[PDB]
This record gives sequence, C-alpha cells and structure tokens, in this order.
Amino acid sequence: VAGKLKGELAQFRDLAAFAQFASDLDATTKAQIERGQRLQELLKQPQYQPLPVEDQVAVLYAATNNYLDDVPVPLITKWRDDFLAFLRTAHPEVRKLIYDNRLDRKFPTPEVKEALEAAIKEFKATSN
Amino acid sequence: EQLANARRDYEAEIARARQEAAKIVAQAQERAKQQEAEIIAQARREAERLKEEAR
Amino acid sequence: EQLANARRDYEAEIARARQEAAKIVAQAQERAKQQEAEIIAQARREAERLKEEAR
Repeated sequence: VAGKLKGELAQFRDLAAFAQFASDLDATTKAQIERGQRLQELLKQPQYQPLPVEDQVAVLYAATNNYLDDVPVPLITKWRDDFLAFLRTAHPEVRKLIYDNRLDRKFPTPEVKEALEAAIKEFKATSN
Repeated sequence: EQLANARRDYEAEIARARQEAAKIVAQAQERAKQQEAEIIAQARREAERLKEEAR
Repeated sequence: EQLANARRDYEAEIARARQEAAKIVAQAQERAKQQEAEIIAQARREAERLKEEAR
C-alpha cells in the first residue's frame, strides 16, 4: 500500500513552488499537488492516538485508490477519523479480515478488496 | 407518446425512489443495530479489562 | 418540465431519505455512546472500590 504513497509524496515535494503561487498549471501538475496535499493531511495525527496496522492499511488504501479525491483538503483529518470510527463500529469484520491476511504476498486479495472497497463506498455514500 | 412516457416515468421513478429509500433505511437500521450492539459489547470488554488490570 | 421536475423530485427525496438515515444512525450512536459512558463509569467505580478493599 505504501509504495504509491511514497512516490506521490516525493513528486509533490518536487512540485513545491507551483502549488503555492503558480496559477498557470494544467491538471497534471495540479493533480499531483492535490494528491500530495491529500496524503500530507492524511499523515497529520494527534498525540496519544496510535493507529494499529489494519487501520493504517485501510486508510492508505482509501487514499491511494482515488477514493478520497473528492474530499476537500482541510477536512481530510476528520474524514480519516470518521472512517476509522465507522470501521470500529459499522464493520469490525473488515478490520479482522485485514489483520488476518496482512502477511500474504499479494495483500489486495479479492476477499479483502471486496468488503473493504465496499466499506469505503458505504462510508462515502452515507457521510457527505 | 413523449408526454405519456414522461408521466409514466415520473411516477415510476418516484416508486423506484421509494424502493431504494426503503433499502437505504433498512441499511441504516442494520448499521445502527450493529453499531450499538458492539458498542455495548466493547463497553463490556473494556469493563472486563478494567477488572483484570485492577486484579 | 416533467423531465426536469422528475429529476429534481428523485434527487431531492433521495437526499431526504439519506438525511433521515443520518439522523437514525446519529441517535442510535448517541444512545450507544451514553450507555457506554455509564458502563465505563461503573467499571471504574468498581475498580476503585476493589482497590480500596485491596489496600
């Protein structure tokens, strides 16, 4: 899950000045700026609130599979927190499913890709 | 015929919207029943952990 | 106008269904949260009483 995260963050860091006051960019530079801002806001975490491995896997899967693109920049921390709360309560079985097969070579198993993308879609439709 | 199909589609779309809204409320009720059930269960588990660490 | 109003009615009533589903899940969550708060409070008080008796 984290290779795409690292690459996109590196591209965004390369594209620094353009984000902040260049206004003549296509939606190719600006797309990377947007996605990098999404991921950077995703890493903003409070104190004394650690996230287990399945939580980070689910959040980064949502972020890197374009399921978070429509969310505006300042609301991403709240989106992550709400998605986690939904995931504790609405579907603990998907958390258990992620945690059980986090060690297999090909993690996005169809059993896992289903019931995780499904949960993401349910949260997207139900909230906002 | 344009007007006829438009009217029939208007009422039929209302009907299918009510069917999908019934599905939506069913899903919301299922989510609520779930969420409350394991919220109480997690409260029970946390109380059990509190007793265990107290011991 | 029938086409436009059909689209508007479908979207508006689907939105209303979603909003009332949101209210349903919200009130269920509030009930679960306050019950959990009571559970944790009584568990903490049990732990404190047990600590006093252990002392």
